[PDB]
Order: sequence, then C-alpha cells, then structure tokens
Amino acid sequence: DPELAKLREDKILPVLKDLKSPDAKSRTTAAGAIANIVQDAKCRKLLLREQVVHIVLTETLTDNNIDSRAAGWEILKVLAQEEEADFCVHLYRLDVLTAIEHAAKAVLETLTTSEPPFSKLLKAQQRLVWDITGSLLVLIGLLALARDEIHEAVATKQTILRLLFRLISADIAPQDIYEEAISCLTTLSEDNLKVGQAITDDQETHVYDVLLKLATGTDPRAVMACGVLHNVFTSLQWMDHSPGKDGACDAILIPTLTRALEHVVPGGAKFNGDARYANITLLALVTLASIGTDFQETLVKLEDLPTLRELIQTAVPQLIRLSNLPIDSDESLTIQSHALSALNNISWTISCLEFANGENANIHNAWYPTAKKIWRKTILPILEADSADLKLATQVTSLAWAVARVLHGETPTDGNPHRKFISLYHSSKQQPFQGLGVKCIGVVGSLAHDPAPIEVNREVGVFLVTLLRQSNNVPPAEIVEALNQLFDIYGDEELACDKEVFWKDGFLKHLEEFLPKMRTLTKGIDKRTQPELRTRADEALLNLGRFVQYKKKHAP
Repeated sequence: DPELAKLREDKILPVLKDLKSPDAKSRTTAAGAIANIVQDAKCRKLLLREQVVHIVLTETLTDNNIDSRAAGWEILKVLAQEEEADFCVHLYRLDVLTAIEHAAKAVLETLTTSEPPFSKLLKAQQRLVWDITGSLLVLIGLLALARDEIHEAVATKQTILRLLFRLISADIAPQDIYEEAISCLTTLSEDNLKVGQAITDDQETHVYDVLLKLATGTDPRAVMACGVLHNVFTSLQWMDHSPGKDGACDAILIPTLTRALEHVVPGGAKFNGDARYANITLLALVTLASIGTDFQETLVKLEDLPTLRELIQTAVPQLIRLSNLPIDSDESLTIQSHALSALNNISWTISCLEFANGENANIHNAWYPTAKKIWRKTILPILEADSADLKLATQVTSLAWAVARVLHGETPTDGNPHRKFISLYHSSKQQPFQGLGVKCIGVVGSLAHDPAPIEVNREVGVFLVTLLRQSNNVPPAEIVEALNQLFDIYGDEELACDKEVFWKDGFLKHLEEFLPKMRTLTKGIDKRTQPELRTRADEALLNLGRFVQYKKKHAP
C-alpha cells in the first residue's frame, strides 16, 4: 500500500523524530499532535507499528521534565481510549502499572509537601500536575475494566488508592478532577474486596467517613458518593442480613437516590444553567439498578429487610413515574430506559424467589400489589404505542416477564397483552436465555396459568405448540423455554385448561412427536462453549419424556 508509505512519510516519521530529541516543546506538541492523529484509525496503526508505546515508556515518561511526562501520559491515554481492551492488556504486560504507581507517587508527594506547599506553585505548574492526574485516572479505569486480573493488580497498588483517597477527602482539586477520581474509585470498588477494605480501613484520610457524610447529606455530589458506597457494601457483604459499621447497608442510600429522581420532570432534564444535574439523575438510576440486582443475597440469607422495604415504598414509585414520562428529547428516552432497567432488576430479583407452599410469604404479600401496578402503569401503556425500537421492546418484555412470574393467572387481561407479545415475537424474527424471543415466550406462558381465561390459555398454548411443530427457525433456548412453559401450564388434570384445551386441541400428539427433534437438537449444543444451555436442554428433554408418559397415564 503506497498511500500508507507516504502517510507514514509525511505525518508519522516527522512527529516521531519530534517525540524524540533533547527538547521538549516538541514533546507536549507531539502529544497534542497525536491526540488528533490517534483519532484516525490508519494513522494510529502506523504509530503503533512505529513503536510509539515503547518510546513513551522508555523516554518520554522517564524524562526529568514534567511537561514531557505529561505529554507521555496523554499519549497513552488517547491510545487506550481508541483501541480495544487488548491494548490495555498490552500496556499491562509491559508493566505500565509500575509506571502509573510511580507517577501517582510523585503527584501525591507534590500535593502534600510543604516545600513548597502546592498552593504556592505557579498556576502553569499546578495545571501540569492536574494534566497528569487526569491522564492517570482515566488510564487506571480503562485498565481495570479490561481484565479482572488487571483490576486485581490495580487494587494491590496502595499508592494509587491513596492518591484517590486524598483527592476525594481533601476536596481541593478542580471539579473535573474530583469527578474523575470519584468515577475511578467507583470502577475500582465494583466486586472488589481489597478495594472495599482499603476504603473502610483508611485512617489516614478517613475516606469512608468523608464519603458517608456526603452520600447522606445535601451536597449535589451525594449521588456520586452513593455509587462508591454501594459498590463497597456489595463487595464487603455489608447487607440487611449482616450490616456493616453502624448498621451500614444499601437501605441507608436509597433515600438519597430516590430524592434525585423527584427532580426529574417532563420538560427539564439537562440545562446549561443546570449542567449535568442531568449527571446525578442517571447515576442514581444506574446505582438503583445495581442495588436491585445485589439485594438478592438479603432475600436468601419487612423489619429485617430494610432495603427491600425502601425499594418498594420509596424507589419503585419514582421508577414507575419515570418509566412512563412523555418523551420530548433524547434525554427523556435515556431516562425512560434507565428507569426500566432498574425496575427490571428489582422485579427479577423478587420473582426468582420460591412462593408456592407459602414460602417467603411476607415478601410476596409486600410486593404483589406493586407488581400489579407496574403491569398497569408501565407495561400496558408502553405496549400500547407500537414503538418499533427493539431495545425498548426487549426491556418492557423483560420487565413484563418478571412481573407475570409473580401474577401468573391473575395477570390483567386488559388489552390482550399476550397477543402483542406473540406479535412482538414474530416481528423480532424479521429484523442465549437473554434473547427477545425467549422473553416473549416466558411472559406469555406465565400469564396463561389457571385461572387465566380459557381462550387466553388456548391462544398461548397453541402458540407454544406451534413452535415445536414449526421449529426450523426456533433456537434451542426458545424451545427449552416453550417446553418449560408447557410443563407449568398443563401439568394439572384438575384445572379447566387440561380438558378444555390440552386434550381438546390434541397437544399430546405434537409433544410426543417432538421428542426425536428434541434429542437431535439437545446433542447439537456444545458442552464446552454452551454448558448452561446444554444442561437446561438435557433437563427439558428428560422432563419432556416424563411429561408425555404422565399425560398418557392420565388421559381422559
């Protein structure tokens, strides 16, 4: 390729010689140059071919001049932001974490020294320190997110943690730096024991107390603090069933998060006069969604369940309200999506509990009427409105499935929701257990249980059986869910749908006939690559055999 040779000749080779040499404008200038050169795919790749990282790690970063070190860190930053995660793995294998640790060491020295105190430095100098800090914070987050192994290595770098704690507790860095430090620590504290411990055991800066005061009060950064504290509560297992210092758990954060949601209204979401308050709103929703997942452990292990209690009484009403706001922008659509996400997580967690035989009766009773309200106030209104967005259809269907799993035959029939989900099912196929197809099958089967009307049961039953008869374009995960739905609905000879549908419409012939196709398809699922699906398919194949013999034994 001759166009690459010239491109290499006229923008790559020159700037690299600039990156080199004794001085030193050229280095921040190199960097700034690369910040835009790096943006082009073809220019970025030539630079990597020209060994820029090796240069930066051996020369630019180890330079006595801070203007040079700053330029070096900027270059690694923009590269990491543009490449895939494997680039971060590469920096990691080159031992970039030791260099980051050394730079954070120097930053921390400069911020805490009285010789001279940081405030007494010339503004141009303080800015370079912020330049570098900014680059480091971004890099640390990207690296942690690239691989679990790198995340754990970062957690062992006590000096990185101390820099974060100091930036957060001293509360004297510029706004963007404080926010990036909060965001970085949020990333590092997610599912990480060592980080959680470092935060709660920090008696140099008492970062945990600083965070706790902020999360609980009226500072506009309350929600940011909440994000970090929730991550550590889950990591350390500070929960309802085993509270942390002074009873600490997710429940103590829910008020602040719910408070953030009442400020959202149809009309004003983000302003220039009010910038990125829009910022609190989505962070609150993201945190609420994470709590909705994480609190599963308390349910397994409502005076003793304050988090569940706060989710039902305080959070969910606002989530419902936000889920159904008039859309008048992209912000309102993003907000609706984030609200559905949190509702979904909360609702799925509760529906995974065993309720038959009067188990978890207290939770069931506390939730049931909220389940019905979500069905009526969120699900139905979205369903009416033939939105073509599959993302939104996927979310509403996922939530509906979660809710219908609790309601079953008591799910409202208002508006014939089953027909819309079946219709959604077919339309999706015209544009593994997380597929939209599976979700449609799940919700529709759930609402068909006795005491659903017989014709609701019949339309759903006939849909499910027709998947078995015409399974050419039906993936295994959908077959497995369809079979399981059928087992749940027609397993009882004393229910009206047994004689009035199962036997009358000849479902048995079609189930029995499916068996060979089921054997074939179950074997086709690779155990190495899809062990969870294969396991569920084998169980369904076994139950299909059992169900067929049972129905024959009880044939009318």
